[PDB]
Amino acid sequence: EMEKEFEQIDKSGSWAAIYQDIRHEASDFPCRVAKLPKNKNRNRYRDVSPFDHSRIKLHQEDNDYINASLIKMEEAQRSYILTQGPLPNTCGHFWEMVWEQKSRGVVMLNRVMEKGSLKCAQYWPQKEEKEMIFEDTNLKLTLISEDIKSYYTVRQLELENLTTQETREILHFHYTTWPAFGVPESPASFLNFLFKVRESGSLSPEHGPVVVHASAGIGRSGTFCLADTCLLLMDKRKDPSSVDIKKVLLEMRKFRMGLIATADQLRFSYLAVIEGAKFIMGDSSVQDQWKELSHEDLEPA
Amino acid sequence: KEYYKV
Ligand SMILES: [Cl-]
Ligand SMILES: [Cl-]
Ligand SMILES: [Cl-]
Ligand code: NA
Ligand code: NA
Repeated sequence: EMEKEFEQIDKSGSWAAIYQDIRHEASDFPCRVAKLPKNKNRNRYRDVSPFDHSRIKLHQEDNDYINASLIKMEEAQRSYILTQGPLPNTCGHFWEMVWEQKSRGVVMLNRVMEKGSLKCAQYWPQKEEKEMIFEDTNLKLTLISEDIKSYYTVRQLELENLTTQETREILHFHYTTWPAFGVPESPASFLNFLFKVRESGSLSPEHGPVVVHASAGIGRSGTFCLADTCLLLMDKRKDPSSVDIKKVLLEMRKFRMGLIATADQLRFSYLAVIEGAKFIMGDSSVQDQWKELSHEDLEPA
Repeated sequence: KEYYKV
């Protein structure tokens, strides 16, 4: 049934039209805090701001602003924090938020450098023996181990609140081949990654919301969260034909502007959910099929 | 240059 709508949209060639429909219908809420002059150097992009009503507040008295938004999906029963790629001066804020919000996973969908341009600060440590200290926020971050696959890397990090000496294990899911304003290689590559995030428990209600970012935190991350929410909805109602993807995206856009940055990203989200539905509808084998088609394993020596 | 969508 959702397939019918997709095929119909494909055959008619109106993805750009449906996408501009969404853009016109999208919530427009104020972003006053984000626009204050004292926050200018806390925003990566002038055209990407969190709404005042859903922004994450840092628990600090000096300045509580971080370019991050809480996407709370009541019906799906999941929350996500969508944020920009941290700036050199906001890496401390970023890990502060992770701590305060009790997040267990960070999903990164960009590379620090793309097309010879810096898109995100190196906010995590690359070598076990070179930990990072964020003094402004009294936090220490250490690389424990990493698992490098062909198009993504999972990293196990330890976050330490120096004040209380309490420590937490953060999982870092880094999608390394997803270009800005582009789409993943295949549905299998995207879904294999998504279900790796799910299998880690990072999305369990027993934790804070997962943090999802890219460079701006709306395009690739919007694609990621949209697909995950629709698949949750499909599992709860059990009826795939009930889930209206466009309605879900508009809901999400009440909490952060610009989610899904291209019509092709919108088209891909449909593809991903339709394919992912195979798992919802009870095909145990399909998860191994995604792993093969993703070619995640690297070549030995 | 300081805009996400150009
Ligand atoms: Cl100000
Ligand atoms: Cl590049
Ligand atoms: Cl938009
Ligand atoms: Na530590
Ligand atoms: Na503590």
